[PDB]
Amino acid sequence: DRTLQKLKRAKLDQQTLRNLLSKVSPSFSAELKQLNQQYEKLFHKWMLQLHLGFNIVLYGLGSKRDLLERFRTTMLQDSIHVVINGFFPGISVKSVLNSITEEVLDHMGTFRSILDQLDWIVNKFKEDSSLELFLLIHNLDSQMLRGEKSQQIIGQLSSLHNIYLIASIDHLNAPLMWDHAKQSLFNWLWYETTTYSPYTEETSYENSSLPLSSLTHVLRSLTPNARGIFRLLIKYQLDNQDNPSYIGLSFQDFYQQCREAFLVNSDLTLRAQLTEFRDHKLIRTKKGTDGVEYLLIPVDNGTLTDFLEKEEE
Amino acid sequence: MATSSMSKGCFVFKPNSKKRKISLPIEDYFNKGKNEPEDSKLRFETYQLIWQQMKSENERLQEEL
Amino acid sequence: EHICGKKAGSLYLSGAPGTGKTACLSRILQDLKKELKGFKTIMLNCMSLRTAQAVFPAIAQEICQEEVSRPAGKDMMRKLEKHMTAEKGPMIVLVLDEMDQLDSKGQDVLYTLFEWPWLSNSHLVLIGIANTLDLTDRILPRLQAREKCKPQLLNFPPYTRNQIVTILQDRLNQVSRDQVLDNAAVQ
Repeated sequence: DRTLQKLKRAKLDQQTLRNLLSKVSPSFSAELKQLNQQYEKLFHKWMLQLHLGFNIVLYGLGSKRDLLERFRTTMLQDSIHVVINGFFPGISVKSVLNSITEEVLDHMGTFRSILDQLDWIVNKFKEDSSLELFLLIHNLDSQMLRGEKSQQIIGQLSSLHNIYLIASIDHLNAPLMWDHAKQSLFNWLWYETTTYSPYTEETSYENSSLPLSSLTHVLRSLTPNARGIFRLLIKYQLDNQDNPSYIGLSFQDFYQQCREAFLVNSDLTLRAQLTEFRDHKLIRTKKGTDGVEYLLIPVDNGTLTDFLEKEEE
Repeated sequence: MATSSMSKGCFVFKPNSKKRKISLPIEDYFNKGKNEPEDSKLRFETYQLIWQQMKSENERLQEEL
Repeated sequence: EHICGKKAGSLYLSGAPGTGKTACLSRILQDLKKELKGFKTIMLNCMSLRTAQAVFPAIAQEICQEEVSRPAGKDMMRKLEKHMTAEKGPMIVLVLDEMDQLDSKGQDVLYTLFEWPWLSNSHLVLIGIANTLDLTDRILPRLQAREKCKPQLLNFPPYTRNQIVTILQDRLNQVSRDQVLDNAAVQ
């Protein structure tokens, strides 16, 4: 009902938990396999519509990326097909447009702005009527292409019937990324897909909490006098956490507490001990109106509560 | 898989390993099974005849009006 | 274990901020040359590289010692990783330094040097000499997210009186005839 102190299931794992996730539940596994083969009966149905300037829309449930991987190994062995799976924080519009230059068209990268490359690739596929290209783009609606400048680039390539676009939709706001001025080029053809399978690939961008090994390996390679200062500010933080107007301790009372607990001796040496803390994203200073530099720790409320239990040895 | 366990998304598959260069038509996939193969290609060649002639009427009707 | 067992991976050395451990790694590298003869070690000194780029072509001229080549402009991520995957060549050892200063707006240049000893033909050992400033939070986002890479982390605690006083006994008593200070001033 509060933070993370009532339940003992704290610190969510990232790689040490996939060992017990492989044992899935075979609840009616025979009915789930035949559901995937239901869409496999329409193998020779996609090429009868994509060659006329149409696209394939994938929506519904299940892993949308685990279904197109089987269709590529059945009829994509002699056709120019490019699969795009952009989900990690790094996929942009420059890693796709500049990838078909020195591989498909065999030309080194030397474009200038964004609009200079858009009108340069159209002349290569318009004068030639024998340059097919299948775009097996997975999860088109990622998280770094919500702007209107991302669909107008790919929308120009949809006007030609020699370019095949196959994308997947995994969001309830499908017509929110394209209006009537763009549907004339794509000409979306909706096809429901039922797979019923979890996702074990793109799960990385979501917020877990912070690794406890970072706060543990930082004090081992730290000076002995600096560890007593970090363990002193954590005690006064939880005791005053109930106060909603907690603005942080001042610098005058902090300098007096050092000599009371046999710590630092002067002022310039105390500021030198705070250099390895501000660079490790542990504490930071704020421009106070009273001319006093406040001291706070920008971490979670439940993280500091689990630090006093590991220092008992 | 081999196209998602890294930090890049540049994966292409160009048919260059094969020595021969063949072209697969579209009407060859209309008969996936026992569905008159001799008549499957006869109704597909008429599919474009009745479609390219109606488009010429749309551009003519829209222009004459 | 990597030179005998035909293994290769990554090794991130998070040294203490300013303790003078650059001479410790130089002692191990020169001892391996007199023991085994056949491998080559390429050094890295990116102190004159103020930008995040121009780092891969700086070390591309050392292919196989006697066999060198010449650049042609815009040719990275193609010929550098091709010769490393060759099993006929010796075990190349690459040294890394000040890796935190080679960051960018999206640290895209650090996503290709940490995945080479993990794909096909792993024949490269990563050794990074750098002090402790930040762990695996924004530099390498693959950790705590991907189950493919398994790096190793070794830290160095600050030397207290058990090592500073000890390092001075073998420093002055071995080269000088008589000490110039008392034992009370050393503590």
